[PDB]
Amino acid sequence: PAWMRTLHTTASNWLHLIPQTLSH
Amino acid sequence: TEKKASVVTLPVYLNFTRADLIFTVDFEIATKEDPRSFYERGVAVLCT
Amino acid sequence: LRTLINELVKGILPRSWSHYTVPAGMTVIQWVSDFSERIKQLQNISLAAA
Repeated sequence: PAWMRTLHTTASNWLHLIPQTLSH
Repeated sequence: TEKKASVVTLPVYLNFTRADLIFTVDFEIATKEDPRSFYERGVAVLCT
Repeated sequence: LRTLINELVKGILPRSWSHYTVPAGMTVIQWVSDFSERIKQLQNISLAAA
């Protein structure tokens, strides 16, 4: 499905943009 | 010492919706700025 | 996961994701950028504190 691939790409891009560390 | 007859209290809202007040700031007015005109024109401060 | 995928496909900000108050009618594509900026500031604050 096209929605599946486009959501995969969007979520991968979001993971790249979203920072991955925050120490208490 | 009260106000200075040239001081406006501007609200600081979180965003453009102005549904959440953060705090208030006091600003002096230059020239002949009417505190009344600032109140009527909806002059405010947004966090974003 | 089905609910979250549905929300993402329709472009609606997930309810679980919305934990801090936001202006009404805010889509997820800009929410991601806003949250990224907030996390960057939080990391700067935590690094300064530590």
